Amino acid sequence: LGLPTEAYISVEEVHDDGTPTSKTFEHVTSEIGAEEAEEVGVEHLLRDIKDTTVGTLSQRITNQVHGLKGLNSKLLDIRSYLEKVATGKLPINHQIIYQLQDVFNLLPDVSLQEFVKAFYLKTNDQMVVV
Amino acid sequence: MPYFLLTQAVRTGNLAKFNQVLDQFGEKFQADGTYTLIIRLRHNVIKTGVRMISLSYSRISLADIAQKLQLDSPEDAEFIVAKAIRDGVIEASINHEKGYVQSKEMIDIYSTREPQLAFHQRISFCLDIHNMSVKAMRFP
Amino acid sequence: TRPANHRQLTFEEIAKSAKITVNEVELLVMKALSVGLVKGSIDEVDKRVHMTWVQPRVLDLQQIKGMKDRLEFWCTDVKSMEMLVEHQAHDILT
Amino acid sequence: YAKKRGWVLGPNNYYSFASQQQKPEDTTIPSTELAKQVIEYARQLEMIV
Amino acid sequence: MSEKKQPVDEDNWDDDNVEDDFSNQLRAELEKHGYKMETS
Repeated sequence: LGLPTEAYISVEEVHDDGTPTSKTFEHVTSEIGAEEAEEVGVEHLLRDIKDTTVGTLSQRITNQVHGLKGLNSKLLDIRSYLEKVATGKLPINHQIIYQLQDVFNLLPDVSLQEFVKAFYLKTNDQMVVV
Repeated sequence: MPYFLLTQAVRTGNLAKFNQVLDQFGEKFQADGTYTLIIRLRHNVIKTGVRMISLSYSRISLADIAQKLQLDSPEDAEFIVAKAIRDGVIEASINHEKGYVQSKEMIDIYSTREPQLAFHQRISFCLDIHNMSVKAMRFP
Repeated sequence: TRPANHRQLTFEEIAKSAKITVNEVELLVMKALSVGLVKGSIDEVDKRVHMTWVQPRVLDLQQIKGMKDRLEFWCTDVKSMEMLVEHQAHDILT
Repeated sequence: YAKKRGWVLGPNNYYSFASQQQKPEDTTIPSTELAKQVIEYARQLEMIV
Repeated sequence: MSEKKQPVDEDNWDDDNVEDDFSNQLRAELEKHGYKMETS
């Protein structure tokens, strides 16, 4: 699946406020950078599909496919999480409780302003390509 | 000359010159090969007046349009417009209270899903012009 | 209680719930925006107060249940729409 | 017309029911057919050489 | 290139558009157009 490297940070706190003292490994985000003078050593070792830059409309759809295949995977993962976070398994974290709550009632919705604006610029974004 | 004399009297609101031209040029109208002009034009002459008025006036009464259309009957003016709205001459409505005849209200068509549907006609047609013109030429 | 569907609430329901008069709900919501638990707006051409609730809390499992269901409803739509794109555009996916 | 349809005579006044439409359109709902139209373009742009 | 179906078959430069618009609407344009003021 889509799973690159993962990293933590060395932190020493109590736990939160009202829980016993602990370590609580905190996560730091990661990336795989790539400088010059190694990509030529990288590109010459690939030589199998090589996936050239900006694609002719077929690579972009696959980018939206496995861009979304990573979305429902996180949805299924968090679905298995909520089905075991209360079903009687482990002490629920007070942190993660409001950390999930400010996602659902903070997503935008549809209105009249979104409607009249969308067909305004979709007409504009289309007719040139037309 | 005869058809230009024909479309002159039609687009104008005249009848006696129209019948005179019809009486003069009927021999050609039979020699051309259409006879249905005798029945299909008298609908046109009576609806040319109501289409021009409905295009011009945003809100004309029935008692005014009856005297404007030399009709001498303020009772069938509701019936003419009811034939005009039914036949698709103009989209209006009759307020049958004192004789209010309204017209269109809104002019916004742009952000209301008009242009994309015509544009989908333009893309699908011209790529079919394209691919047919592709296959028609690489014969060798 | 209302899940962001018709969060444009009128002054009448707050006056019923908080048992406060009409002439004090506006001083009420000016205080609440100054606190920082919400950043909504106030309209009076319809006299309806808009709510963009931004300050979450702890909740019990009974309100987790519907929250888990609205995750599954969100999950089963995002998955079903993925089946429609993969069905439609497979021939130029490669 | 009173027995078949309405037009019921009351206090010297008929009553005709309204036969108009009341459909509350949103029209961003047919967004699937639009994405269908966008994809079938690039289908027809590509896929034959 | 004839196509085997034939039964039978100057003054202005281009003035149809004005004449299709206005053919006979008192082109002297003075006697009612300039003389409304006696009527009102």
